[PDB]
Amino acid sequence: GYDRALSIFSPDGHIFQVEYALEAVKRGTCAVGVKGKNCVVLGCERRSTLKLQDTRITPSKVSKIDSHVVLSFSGLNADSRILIEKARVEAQSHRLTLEDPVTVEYLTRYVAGVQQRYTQSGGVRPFGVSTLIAGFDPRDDEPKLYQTEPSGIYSSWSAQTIGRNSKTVREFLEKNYDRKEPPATVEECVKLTVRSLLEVVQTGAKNIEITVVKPDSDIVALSSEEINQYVTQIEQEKQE
Amino acid sequence: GSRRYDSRTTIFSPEGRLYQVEYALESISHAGTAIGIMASDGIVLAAERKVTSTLLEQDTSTEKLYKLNDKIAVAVAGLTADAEILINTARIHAQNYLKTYNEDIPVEILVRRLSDIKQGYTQHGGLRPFGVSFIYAGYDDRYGYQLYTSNPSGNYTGWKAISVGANTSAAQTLLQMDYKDDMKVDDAIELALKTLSKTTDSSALTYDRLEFATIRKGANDGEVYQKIFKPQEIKDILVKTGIT
Amino acid sequence: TTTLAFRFQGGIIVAVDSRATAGNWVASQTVKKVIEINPFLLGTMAGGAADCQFWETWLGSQCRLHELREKERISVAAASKILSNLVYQYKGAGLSMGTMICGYTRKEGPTIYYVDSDGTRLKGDIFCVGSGQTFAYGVLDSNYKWDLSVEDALYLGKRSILAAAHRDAYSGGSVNLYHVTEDGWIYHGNHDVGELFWKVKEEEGSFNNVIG
Amino acid sequence: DRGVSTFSPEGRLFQVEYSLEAIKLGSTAIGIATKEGVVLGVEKRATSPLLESDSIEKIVEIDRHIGCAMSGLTADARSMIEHARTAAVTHNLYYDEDINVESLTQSVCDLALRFGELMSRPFGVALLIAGHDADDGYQLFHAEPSGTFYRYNAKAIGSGSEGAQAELLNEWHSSLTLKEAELLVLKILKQVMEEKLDENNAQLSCITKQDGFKIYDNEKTAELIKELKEKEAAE
Amino acid sequence: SDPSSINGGIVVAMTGKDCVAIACDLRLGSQSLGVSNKFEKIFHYGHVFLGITGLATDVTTLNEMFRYKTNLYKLKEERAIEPETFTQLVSSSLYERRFGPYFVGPVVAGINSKSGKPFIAGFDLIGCIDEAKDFIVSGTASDQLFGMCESLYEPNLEPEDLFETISQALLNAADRDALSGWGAVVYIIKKDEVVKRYLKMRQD
Amino acid sequence: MDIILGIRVQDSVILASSKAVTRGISVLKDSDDKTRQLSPHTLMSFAGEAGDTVQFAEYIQANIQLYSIREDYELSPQAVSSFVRQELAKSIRSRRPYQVNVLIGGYDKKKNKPELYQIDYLGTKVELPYGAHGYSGFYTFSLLDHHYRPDMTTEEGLDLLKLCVQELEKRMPMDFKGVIVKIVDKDGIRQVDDF
Amino acid sequence: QFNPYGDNGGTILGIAGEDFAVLAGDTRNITDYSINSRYEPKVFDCGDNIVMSANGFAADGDALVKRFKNSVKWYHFDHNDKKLSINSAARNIQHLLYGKRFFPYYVHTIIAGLDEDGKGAVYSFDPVGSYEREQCRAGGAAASLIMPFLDNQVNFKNQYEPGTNGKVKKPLKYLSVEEVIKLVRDSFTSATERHIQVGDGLEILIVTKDGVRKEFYELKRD
Amino acid sequence: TQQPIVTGTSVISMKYDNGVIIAADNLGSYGSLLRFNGVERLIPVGDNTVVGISGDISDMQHIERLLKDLVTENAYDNPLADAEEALEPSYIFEYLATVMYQRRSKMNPLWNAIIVAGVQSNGDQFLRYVNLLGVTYSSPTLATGFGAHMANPLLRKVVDRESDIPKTTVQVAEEAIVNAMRVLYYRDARSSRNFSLAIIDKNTGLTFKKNLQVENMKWDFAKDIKGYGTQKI
Amino acid sequence: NNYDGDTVTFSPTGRLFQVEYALEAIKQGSVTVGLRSNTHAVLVALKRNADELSSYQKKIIKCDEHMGLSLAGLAPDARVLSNYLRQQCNYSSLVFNRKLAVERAGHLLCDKAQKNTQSYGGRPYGVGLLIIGYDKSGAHLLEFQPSGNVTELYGTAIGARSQGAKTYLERTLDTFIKIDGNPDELIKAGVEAISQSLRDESLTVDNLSIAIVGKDTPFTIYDGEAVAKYI
Ligand SMILES: [Mg+2]
Ligand SMILES: [Mg+2]
Ligand SMILES: [Mg+2]
Repeated sequence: GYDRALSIFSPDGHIFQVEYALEAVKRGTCAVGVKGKNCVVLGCERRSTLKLQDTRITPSKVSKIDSHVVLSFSGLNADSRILIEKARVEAQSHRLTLEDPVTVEYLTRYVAGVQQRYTQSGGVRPFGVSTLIAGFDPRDDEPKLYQTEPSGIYSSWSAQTIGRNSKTVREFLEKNYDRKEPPATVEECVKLTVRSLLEVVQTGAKNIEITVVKPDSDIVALSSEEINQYVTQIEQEKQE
Repeated sequence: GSRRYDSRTTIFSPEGRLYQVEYALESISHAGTAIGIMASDGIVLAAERKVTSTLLEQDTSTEKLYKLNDKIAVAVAGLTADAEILINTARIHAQNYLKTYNEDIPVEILVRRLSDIKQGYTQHGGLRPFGVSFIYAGYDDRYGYQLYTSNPSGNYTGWKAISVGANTSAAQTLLQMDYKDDMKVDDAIELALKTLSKTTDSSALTYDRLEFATIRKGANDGEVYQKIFKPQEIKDILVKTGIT
Repeated sequence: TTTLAFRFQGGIIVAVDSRATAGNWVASQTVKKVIEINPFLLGTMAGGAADCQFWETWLGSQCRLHELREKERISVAAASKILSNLVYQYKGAGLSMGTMICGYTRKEGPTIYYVDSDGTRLKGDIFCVGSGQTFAYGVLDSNYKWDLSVEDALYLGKRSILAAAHRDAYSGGSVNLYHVTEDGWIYHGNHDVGELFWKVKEEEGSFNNVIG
Repeated sequence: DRGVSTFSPEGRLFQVEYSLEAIKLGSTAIGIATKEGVVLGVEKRATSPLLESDSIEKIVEIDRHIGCAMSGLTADARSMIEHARTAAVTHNLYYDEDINVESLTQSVCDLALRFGELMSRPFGVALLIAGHDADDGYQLFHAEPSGTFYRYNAKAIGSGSEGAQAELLNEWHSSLTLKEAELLVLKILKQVMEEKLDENNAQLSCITKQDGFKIYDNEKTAELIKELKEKEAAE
Repeated sequence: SDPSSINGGIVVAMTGKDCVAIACDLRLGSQSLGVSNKFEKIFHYGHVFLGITGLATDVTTLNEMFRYKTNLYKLKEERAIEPETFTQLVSSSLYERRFGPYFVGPVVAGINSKSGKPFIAGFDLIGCIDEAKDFIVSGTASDQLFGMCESLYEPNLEPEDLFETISQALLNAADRDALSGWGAVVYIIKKDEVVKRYLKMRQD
Repeated sequence: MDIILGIRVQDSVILASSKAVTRGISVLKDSDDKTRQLSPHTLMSFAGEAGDTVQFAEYIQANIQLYSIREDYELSPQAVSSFVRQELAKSIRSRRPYQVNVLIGGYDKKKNKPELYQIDYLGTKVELPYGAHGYSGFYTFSLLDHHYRPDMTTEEGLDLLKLCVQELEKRMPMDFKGVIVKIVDKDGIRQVDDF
Repeated sequence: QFNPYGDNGGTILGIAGEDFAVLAGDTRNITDYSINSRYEPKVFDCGDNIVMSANGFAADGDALVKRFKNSVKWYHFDHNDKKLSINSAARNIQHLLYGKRFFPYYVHTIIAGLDEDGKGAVYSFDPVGSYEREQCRAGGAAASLIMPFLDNQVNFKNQYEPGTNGKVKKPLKYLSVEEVIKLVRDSFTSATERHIQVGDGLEILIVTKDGVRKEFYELKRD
Repeated sequence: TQQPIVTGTSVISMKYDNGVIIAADNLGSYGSLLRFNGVERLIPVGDNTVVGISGDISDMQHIERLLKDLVTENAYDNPLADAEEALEPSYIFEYLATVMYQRRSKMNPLWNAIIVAGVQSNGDQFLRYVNLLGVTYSSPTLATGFGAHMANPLLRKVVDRESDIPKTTVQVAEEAIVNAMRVLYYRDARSSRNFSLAIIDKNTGLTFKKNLQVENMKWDFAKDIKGYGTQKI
Repeated sequence: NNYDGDTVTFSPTGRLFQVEYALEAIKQGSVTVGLRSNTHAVLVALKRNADELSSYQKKIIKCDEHMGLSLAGLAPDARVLSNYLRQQCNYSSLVFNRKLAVERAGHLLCDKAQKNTQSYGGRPYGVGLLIIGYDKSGAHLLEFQPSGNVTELYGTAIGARSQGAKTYLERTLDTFIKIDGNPDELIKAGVEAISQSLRDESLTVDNLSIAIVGKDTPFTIYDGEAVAKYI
């Protein structure tokens, strides 16, 4: 079997294949996660270079791992499917053996472990993918939001963004997100997430996707018109 | 030892691109143009054979359009031999699903499976990727008529109308201009042929340089029919649409 | 052998006998048939002595690894299922095991799982396993209530083993008692059946068939 | 290119030496061993204020009597911790006892040189392993990706290590109390950290015979930081 | 205990003038217990028909297997499989499980689309082909069917006459077998039309 | 395990399964639920060898739940029954076969029809208006053959089921400690708590 | 058909004192009605103040002891010459035995020594690894002849104080090493009279804080 | 698992003051057929060890080849192969005993009973037994098969315990062995008159005696024995 | 240069550079001495610390009751090779009831190290070993190089500045070989030998490591206050 060590150290102590995997994430469409007091919202960018697209059947950017946890990503689309599949299998395996669904932290730790493994295994390259994993632990009302990256490090975030121009939207979130008082309602959280994407997106038409996750497996994706109403209200307040 | 001669087919560039995937896509850009158009009452698949000869036996020839099952077909752009490897795998996958669940495989599930196979060749094994892009035309009872494409990266996307192979930039602009959502199969047939006629590198578009196929619910009542067009039938539709 | 375990208001009572036989030959009267998996979990020994000892000690190692990795006490459900899934892999090879995995957690409350070498895993309120199980069930069924005090429940478990020890030839020696609370199990001593029988006879007025 | 297991002309393994450079870029971790216990402390170093700092887990329990702090590519440490936990528990299963701190450290270090063309590269993380056993008492070990481990009275790893080690050279003596060691770790962390030290961007822990391995609450550490500030202002 | 007589059932096939016929009972049982009266044992892949008697799980499994294989055949060959070729595929497929066989008694029936020649064949559980001119029998009442077919059959029967002969062969054989009956179906097969007839019979 | 019954009426499927668990000499439990929900509109009851029954049922449940998440779509009862049959047909030629018999009751939301499938441990599948496993059919089928109509209401189906259980309680030597009854219709799965 | 097992007879006895422990065994090795050896040592010093005997099928017994001695050696190598405690040795032997759960060592194993508080300790194993700490334990051929005697004379079972008539038990007073050896000798002398496989010689290994001492006594050779 | 086909009967042995003696007859039986009459079942290893084998002859010939290969292997890169690092009886035995127990543990035994007789470097007598089960034991006298039942009782009258060994000369020991071989010839139906005897002495070394015969037999009393009870003639 | 990328490549003058680079790791290692008489064999090793807070890296490893070694170079490689020796010593005892000859132990180490010098993918061992032992032919001292070369000697030294101790032993050859039945005097000679390799630093109580094996002496290691007698 093909055993070649592709991920190796360089004289300055860097693993370039892992660092170049991050450059693939930088190229990917922007993704953002914001947690309120009783919800988490995942926002995603859709590049409008592709029209004549069939939006019914085209792979959506946010994926359910279980009924209570969701995963979005920035980077190589094909790579992300492999992580999503593995995560979904592990979620069902956890329910089968422990008789309890995965915690958000556990699911994150698993996906991050798979990513790490691909940075020191022979014959494989790292995943060119960073993920945002969000949801609520079983029988718990505290919102959860985690991030992973190609190296395999992971951590919890009050709010976070990944992908292209993520430096700009992180700048926005760092000045607009207050920890002492997070977005108290679904409306406030969605509004802040749409606002953060409008710093980068271009047109507020079919370029913004929003998914709201609430406790007790209550997950819904907002439609074009519902998002368009947020886009309208934001700019009308801005004209002042 | 052997390391000396390893090209390392599954590595990132400094910019975060997969060298071999990008170069395979360059190969595919020289292949004959294939077009897919989705209508309300069916799907059209049209494709251009590459600079043929008068001595080529056309009626027994197949390089572009392949049947995966009774409900799903593909148009090929790239290395034909590479495509046939993947096609046979997809045919087996469809039958595995049918044996397991006693239902015809949904179109996306088949497309995802083939795309995942392509993905694997970019991440592990140290082998070159498949130099193939597919257009999938298919029907199932969940989403109805569906058009997809997949490329050597293993990424796939859904489309109302799409082109692969040569002159896709020019072809996609022409499709984007004349396509409408309430369009019918007969109109889509005309659009596909008109687009190929304008984008072709050949002097004129003739029956011997084309492969054509439709997927219609124009099958008596509540069922779907695949029609791979014969050479004479391509000749007739060229006269009907006013190209020859 | 006679082992029992039952759920009640104040947690779980576990009671076992102490005898081990090789045919008619009494090899031991001092066998520990309650396995202390960890400070919060107990398991009972019936069927194969080695099979129960080995795999329930192993179970404790797996439960310890779980709480290191997850930073949280393992559920009785998850602990019992690790053992049942393990023995199910060995099914047909000749393992002999009939055990009650007993614990008390926040999310579950007091919980008992009957786990068995042919793959069975049953949640329940009252379980009795061994050659003297039928004798113990009689005393249990006719005297059991949810609202038993800890004192009365401990006696009921002790008295039920005594009933089995008396009638069943392969049960006896001594009685070991345990009380499982949310904060852990508590050992309630070793009680010689010889001395216990006469004490219970006099104080209770039972066993009038026996001269003392 | 060149072998992954290649020797340099100086007699050093290229990949091992390069992994040591990755560890120099890592956040600081400090350990101090005393007769009353061993203290472990780390710099958290959050990349952004929106990152919830309590999810940064750079101090980890291996068993009740053994703790561990890390520095470098911290993702690489997860499989090392897993192995260590498994080794500790397995030995207890086989021998009905606690495992010696040295024997645990040796088991972790056996993984280090299992790379070639087994894993594709060395680990890019260094570990401070602290613990207690009956035979050798309170101990602190430094486990490297070379497979070598040294026992230390006190040790610092990461980006501020050589400055911190020079400070530990002067401050450590054989009569240090646990409280004195706690303040000393906090003092030296504060010295080498970029950002200002508080309870949210630094973490303390210890291992004692009585109570075992404990990660300190942010409230507990905050009081020790306030105690440190006052005693430095006292002269 | 004997896998070939747990579920019960029968299949019979006959040739005629420019036609073939294949028929089966509809019973599925668990030994003495009758479970289903709608268990059809005849399947078709294009114009080739396959009857299968024996262990019912294997009957279902083999139908799914030959559907799988004939679908792939068609995609690659760009034509429907013929009875002679399909017969060889059944034989091959059965013999590959020589030392762990499917407990079945398959029967092939069809007309070659090019030559127009009527074709029937039978197999044992490991693939030995029996290519008879006249008739093929299979199942728990195979002895009874041999007796009926051997006396009732004559060559070159017209489609509507052949229907009566095969129907009477099946029915009377099934009525002398505890594990067969509970309904019956007869296929009459010509070069470009196939008729399927359900028979009325005693339900004990 | 012992008695599992099934009946498909006009607009629902009803599954009835015994509550007793016996380990040789003693009845260990009298409230055991011998069923698993595979999807919101599909229920599977089971009976066979100890351990293997629950192991198989939960394994199937996990696989169908995995499919549901991957595709964001509920498989039809027919599709689920075919998947289950293949697993049992695979199992019968294994080193150690699953000795498990099942009934699959589902409501097809596409066709708006209830469906009942009977599958034994060999992988023998049949679609039926009413079915059973083991000796249960020997006592109950003569009553079902007489009274069953395809246009029965759910309430009539339950009454016919009560008559079947009464005959079982009269003529069967074993005490199976009554039955848990569950209904599968367009609105999902619910348990009849008084029977 | 080939039978991989055999029976070499023999009887062994382990008794735990207050600050000592003894492990005794007869020296006769047999098959069927023949004597193989009148002196074939059966109790072994395994190092770290632990004595061991694996009675039954002698080939399996020798294999197990040999593997345990090897385990002690490697415990020293792997854990900085740490002394293997009697409880740790016991758990280790469980794993050696259960490792052959489905093709067992056909032996009854007993080990003796001192625990970590200096008190006398004996552990007893079944063929597949189930074990327990015990005060008094006989194994092998004449175990049924010896144990009832020990119940009576060591634990004072069924013995009450004169004058009380069953009301007050005889108190469990501690026995010396000299007193225990007397009971061991009388146990084996009695077993020799009534069991054909017991005889020839008796070898006793005594364990104290000072180390491991041996004593040998002749038994009847018929 | 197998069955023995061509077999060899008793091997007998004992210790004496300065060394050990071992003996075995030259027969290879095929059930009740006395098929092969020139089989050597004592196999010397160097000048200090003799391995006596009974049971299956094909397995004996295999063991014979293992011991031959052992000597070759010991000589490799060993300048002291004929001195301090020569093969000892104890080394040869432990090797065989390992093999026998390993083979029984794979359920494919070498169907033999073996006695290893020799003298160690320090002059100590070595005598130990191993069989198809891997069972081992030592004693002042050792014997296999019929020898265990008939030879041991006779040899134990000369050396009953350890303290009798220094009191037993080589002449007395050989005499006892030779008498035992006669008794076995009288009473074992699978024995022969022809046998081999080997003495390993710490002073005089290895003496290997071939083509020995049982002599001084008593048969004359048979002429007076008539019928089975009442027959006078 | 162009021929040092892997162990599978000879240079134009027939040299194996990866092996030579592995040999260089030994020269960087701390000094250790070995010497023997007819009755005893001694190892003396200068242990190296990382700093003043650190412990002194152990240099001597026991392989059996009658055999053991001292190391200089990559310590994990010594652990691998000493583990292999432990196993081979153990196999000899279990299977043949025989203590493994020191010469045969040297042959086994040579062959294990050789396989890593002729195959692609692997690397040579980066450690040198001094093996002492007492077997049936008396006291022995071996020197192992990771090239595969094993040599039997009266005395030697390996590591940094080992040439000083090696010259001293070459002078003292006739004296220390005659030190029979006097373990203390043989260690004294070894301590005096290793002193010829010291610069700036001297032999302290936690610096020095000594091991001995002999006629009626199992392989035992002395550290701490047990070597203060010889300082
Ligand atoms: Mg009939
Ligand atoms: Mg009937
Ligand atoms: Mg006797």
